[PDB]
Amino acid sequence: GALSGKVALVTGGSRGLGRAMALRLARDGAAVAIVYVSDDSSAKETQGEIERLGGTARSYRCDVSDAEQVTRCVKAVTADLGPVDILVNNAGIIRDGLAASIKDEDYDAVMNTNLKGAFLFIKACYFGFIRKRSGSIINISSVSGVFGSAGQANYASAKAGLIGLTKSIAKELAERNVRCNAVAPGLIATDRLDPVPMRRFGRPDEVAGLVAFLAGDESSYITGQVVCVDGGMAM
Amino acid sequence: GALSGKVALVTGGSRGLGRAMALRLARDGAAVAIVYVSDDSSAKETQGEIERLGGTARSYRCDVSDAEQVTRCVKAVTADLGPVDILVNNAGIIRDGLAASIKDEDYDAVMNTNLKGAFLFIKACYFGFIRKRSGSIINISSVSGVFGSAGQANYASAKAGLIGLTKSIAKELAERNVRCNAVAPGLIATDRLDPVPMRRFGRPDEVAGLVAFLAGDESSYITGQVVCVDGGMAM
Amino acid sequence: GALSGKVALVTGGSRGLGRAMALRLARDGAAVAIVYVSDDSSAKETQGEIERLGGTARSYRCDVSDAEQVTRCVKAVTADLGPVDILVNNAGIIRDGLAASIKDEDYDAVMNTNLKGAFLFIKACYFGFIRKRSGSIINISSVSGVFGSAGQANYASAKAGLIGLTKSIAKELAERNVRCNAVAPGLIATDRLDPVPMRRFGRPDEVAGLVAFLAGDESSYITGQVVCVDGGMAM
Amino acid sequence: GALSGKVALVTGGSRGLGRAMALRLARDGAAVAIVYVSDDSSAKETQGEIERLGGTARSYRCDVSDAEQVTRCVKAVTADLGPVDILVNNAGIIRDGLAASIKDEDYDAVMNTNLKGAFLFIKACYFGFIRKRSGSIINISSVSGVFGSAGQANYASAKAGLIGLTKSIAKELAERNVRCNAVAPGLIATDRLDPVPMRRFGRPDEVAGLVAFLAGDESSYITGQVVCVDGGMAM
Repeated sequence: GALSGKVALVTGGSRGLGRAMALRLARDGAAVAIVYVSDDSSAKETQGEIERLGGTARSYRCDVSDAEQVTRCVKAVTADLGPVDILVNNAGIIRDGLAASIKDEDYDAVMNTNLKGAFLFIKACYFGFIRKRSGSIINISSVSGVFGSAGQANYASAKAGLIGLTKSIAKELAERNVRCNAVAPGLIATDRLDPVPMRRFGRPDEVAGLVAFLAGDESSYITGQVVCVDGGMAM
Repeated sequence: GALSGKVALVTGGSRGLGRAMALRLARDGAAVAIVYVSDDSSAKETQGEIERLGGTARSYRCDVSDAEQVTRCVKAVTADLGPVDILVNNAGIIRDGLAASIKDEDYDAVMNTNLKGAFLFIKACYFGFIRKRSGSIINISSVSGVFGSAGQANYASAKAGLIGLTKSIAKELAERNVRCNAVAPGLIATDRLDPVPMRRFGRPDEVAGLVAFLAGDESSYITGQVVCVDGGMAM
Repeated sequence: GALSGKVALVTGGSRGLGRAMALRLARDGAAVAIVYVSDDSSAKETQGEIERLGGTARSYRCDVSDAEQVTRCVKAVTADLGPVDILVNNAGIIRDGLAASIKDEDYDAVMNTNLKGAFLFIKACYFGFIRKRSGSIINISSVSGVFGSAGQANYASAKAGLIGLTKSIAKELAERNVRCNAVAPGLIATDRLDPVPMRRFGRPDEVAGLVAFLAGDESSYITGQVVCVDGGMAM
Repeated sequence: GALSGKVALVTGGSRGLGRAMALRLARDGAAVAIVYVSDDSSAKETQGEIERLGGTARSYRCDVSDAEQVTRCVKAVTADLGPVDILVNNAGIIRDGLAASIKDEDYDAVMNTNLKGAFLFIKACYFGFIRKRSGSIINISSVSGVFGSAGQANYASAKAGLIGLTKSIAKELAERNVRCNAVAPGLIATDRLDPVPMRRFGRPDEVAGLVAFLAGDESSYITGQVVCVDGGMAM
């Protein structure tokens, strides 16, 4: 009871980090829309989880890369739970490999799911955010999006591009009191620690904590920021 | 009741931002030690405030620049409320002017109150933090410490130096599960908005929110970070 | 006579910044390949310029977005002038507008010309660079790619993504002594200054200077960096 | 013959990195003033070196920490070689140790030699720079000043503070066409490589290259920047 029945849309909330985010957001009192590729099993399992502990949630199988199968999905969300106050872009495909083994298949998959998706969902929710004078957009940006990483040029470019998006949107909506920030997780279980000063993996609910903080009113004057959750990895 | 009766030490908690921090930390259920230069009136007024709404607090007039009048103050705190889990370095003097009008008086005042103080308090609390395997150190770093500012070379250098301290400590204590992070407030009332995208000043309790988040268990995997609260100013 | 007859490939060297880069690189004694969309007039005018003052140069009309019409172009370059030592990615389309007026046409044009192109050219030159133990890749990254910009979410995302690419490649090739860096120009004539501390536009040959430095042996231990040429704009 | 007989002042140019800088600056055709603690032997050896290969140079034993024994030194320089166009702050003491073993002796030595010195020399040269409408100030900022380092909290704070100084001065002098930038060297021989992607130490003349570039007219639109020379270490 800290989100006050607001509506959160978590793309790629199917599983893992997104699942922790959806669970957390719901437990703070927000109706969560779970958008996914996706296996429907994990998604309705996530919703069943949110409901089991008394939270409001819905699921939406959507292609985040389609220019607006997204819009269909978004005003479906708006119809079902109401206008979006919180948008979490977590949809993303990983396809590693040296920049010379990288392929258009890999490249465009990664780029469309990790970067384009955010563009299209932000496009969909943009006039609502503005007409409301409130809003918190949270993009998932990888620590490899902050300082790069070998053999992940395609994923890392997508995540860095996501950070650029975050900044530009934040500047774009700042005067209409709509915030946009980025989250840069490091090494996270679940499914090496040398450059990680804390010498341990992170848990998803630790990332979920940061998403929840960025989504609430405690971060009302924070916008355009890139916050790592990496155990100090990319400090 | 979210700090669980832990102990927070807020240097420069006399007034303004520090006061909002002390108030906030206390309201989340932490015994707060208010360390100040300082006018005692505002400090015991802050404590009287914390107490009035049922919080635990003490005041300590200390010179943050003395090499260890600080230590006296710190184990006074430890004697009175207990070992420190949360350390907030907010002590700081501002003395503006073009780098050629800057004076040793100004320079050393700013540098000792804004930078040295943090060094000495971190020195004091350092073995406690380590022996406990827990800890959250929050340094106040100005947005002018992030991208500089004209006519504030002396203050800005102090704040940037504070960010360097933050990083080095975070690396230094990471394996013993002690976090260290920096907060970079922008334009904050109370006592021009063109480079501020949100086109408004910030309120102190908005900065206090970020300090509280960085102090709790929601930021347990965050360390070595520099988070602005500037309305997007230094994004 | 400071490039020693090495071979530089400048995509988008048709005109403007790219033209200044090609001219400069040539004047330091490098055979320059001018790759462009492009109007052929400006390109062969650029080559005619390089030749007029005694430099070696060739032109290549290529689609930087085609997955490898690029490769055809690149081993054309290799056939004509020799293996590439210096790669400058300057190809880029600008299509501004609020993130809700942004269109797939705009979006994919910007993203493919500004980001994908770099991927494909780096792909093409990658084994040459490695087999040689030398190499300097210079990506053009905008200052709007560093801190974002309103109404340029699509361009800014592309440029930030370019910075992520730069980092990942630098890490990827570092051990084989191949450098990769990014250049972030600010406001540049030729064809407002408030956030620009120097209170003036930049000239293209000033950016060209930085490209030339990053291309030579004076920057042999510099890699993975993002250097602004913005009059302090994004400091 | 690329500095055109301008005057460069290199504090801590006694030895090592500073020596490479003084040598390099001189070879590009600049009269170099070698300011040092210092052993006079190495300094006049450096000058003897510059002279041996036909360069103009002078030496000045000065306490960079004295508030203005510095000024005496600076208008000595001005008397001997002429007004300063280039200022390189390289004076610095290193005294490592965990933040709890750090001592006022250590702390103030490091802070005064690494940070205060820059303040005082910039103070001395500031009206000359302004009256001339030209100028390049180069501060040496360590890579540990960029992302911190364990057991070097005191040195790292000094170097980060140096970066803050750089920014503030750059903003402060930008309109009078005086540039200020920072150099962040990584692991440099002469007198472990895991976080260094290039898997090798750097040579001093590689850092000297960057200083020379930042000192000339090739970087005329670059100001307020922090450029690493670390083999990608702090990318």
